[PDB]
Amino acid sequence: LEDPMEEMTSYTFARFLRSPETEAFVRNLDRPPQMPAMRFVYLYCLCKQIQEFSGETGFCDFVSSLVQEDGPSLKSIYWGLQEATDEQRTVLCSYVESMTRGQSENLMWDILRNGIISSSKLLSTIKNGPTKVFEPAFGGPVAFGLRCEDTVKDIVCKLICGDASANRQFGFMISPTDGIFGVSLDLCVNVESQGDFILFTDRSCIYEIKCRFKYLFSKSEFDPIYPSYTALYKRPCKRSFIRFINSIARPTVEYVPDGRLPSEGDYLLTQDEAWNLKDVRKRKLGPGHDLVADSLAANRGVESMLYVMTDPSENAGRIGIKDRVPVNIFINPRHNYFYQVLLQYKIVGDYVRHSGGGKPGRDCSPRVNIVTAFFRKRSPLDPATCTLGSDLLLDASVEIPVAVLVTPVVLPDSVIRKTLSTAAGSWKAYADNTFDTAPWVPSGLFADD
Repeated sequence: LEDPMEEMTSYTFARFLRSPETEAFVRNLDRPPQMPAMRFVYLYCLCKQIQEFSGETGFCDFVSSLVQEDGPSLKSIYWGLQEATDEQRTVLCSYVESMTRGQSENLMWDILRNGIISSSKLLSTIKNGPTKVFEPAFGGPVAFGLRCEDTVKDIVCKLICGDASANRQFGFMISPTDGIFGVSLDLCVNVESQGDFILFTDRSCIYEIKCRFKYLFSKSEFDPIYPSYTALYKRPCKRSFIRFINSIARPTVEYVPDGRLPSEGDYLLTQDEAWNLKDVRKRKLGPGHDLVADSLAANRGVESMLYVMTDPSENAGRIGIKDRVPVNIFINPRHNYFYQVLLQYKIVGDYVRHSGGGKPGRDCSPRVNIVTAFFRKRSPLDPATCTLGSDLLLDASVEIPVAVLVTPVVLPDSVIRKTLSTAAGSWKAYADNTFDTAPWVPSGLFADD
C-alpha cells in the first residue's frame, strides 16, 4: 500500500473551501476571508498531511514560526498568515517550488493547479472564464518538442550567453502576493541559490523555448524547405530568412501594418515592409482594443536576433554560431504566448522584489524572451557524433538544430494591470456563486484604475 499521494488527490483548493471546518472558522471571522492567506492556509493543511509520509516539514515549520501569537488552529494560522510580510509569503512560495521541482509529473503538481490561473490558461480564462481552472485532467510533434527543448537550452546558455549561470528545472511558482496565479519556466539565466531555493537576481533573463515541428526538414532532393534553407546558410540575412520563414504553407511570422489588427495565427509579427507579400488587414483602431494596441505600440521596433548555426556536415561535427542576424520581429499580443510570458514576467518580478533582489531607484523586473528553434533531421552525411560549440556532446538521438530566433517581449505595466484584473475578477466571479466561503481578492487586483 505505497504511494500515499494517490490518496491525496481529492484534497484540492476547491475541496478545502467546502469543508465543515473551513466553514466553521470562516463563520466566526471579521471581514470576508482574505485571499492570499486562504491559499496559504490550505497549502498548510495539504502539507501537514503530505509530510506524514514524506519527511518534508519545510513549509509547515515556517508557517508555524509565524503563529507566535499537534499544531495551532485554523484560526491562529489564518491570522499569522494574514499578518505576514510579502517576503515571508515569498518564502512559502519557494518551499512549494522546491518540493515540486523534480517530478513535473509528480501528482502534487496537479492538486496544486486547482483554483489557480495557470499562465497556459490566462488568456483562455480571460476568454471563457474559470471553470476549467476548478476542474481537472508520445511519438509525434509533442515528443519532438520534449526531446529537443534541452538542446535549445544549451544553445542559449553555452553560446548565446557564453556560459552565464542558470537553471533549467523549475517547480510550481504561485504568485506570492495574491495566491491566484502561478507559473513554471523553461529557463532562467543569471540566477543564484540560497539553500534549496533558487534566488532570482535583478539581472535575470527569462526564455520561453519553442521547437517548431512544422519547419522540420531534410537535406534531400525534393524536400521543399531544403533550398531556401541552403540559401539562408550561404547568404545569412533578412531577405534570405524571409524566404525560409515562408517556404511552408503557414508561415510563423506575419506582416501587419500599423493601426491594423493582427490575426491570431501564431505569435510572431512584423511591420517591416520587406515581409510583405500581399494584401489588406482589418483596421485594429480599437473600438475595443486599447489593450492590445498599447502592446503593439510598446513592441514593434523590437529587434530580435537570429543566430544561424554551422552544419556539422561541413565542420566535422561542430555546431556553433555562424551568424547573428538582427531582424525586426515582435510578439503578437493576441496570441496565447504573450499571456504566459506576461505572467512569468509579473510573478518572478515579484520574487526579486521580495527577496532583497532590488537596488533602490532601480528596476528589476526581469527581461523576458521568446525562442523559436528551427531543427532538421540527421541525414546519413552527418557524423555519428556532434558537439554544441566545441566541446559539449549533442544527444545521439536529438535532431540537428539549424537556427534559433530570440525575441525580447515588452510589457507595459498598465497592460499587465488590466489583464490580471479582469482575469482575477472573473476568478472571484466563479468563486462567488460556487462557494459560500468565497475568499475576497487583493486590491492590487481590484479593477478600473
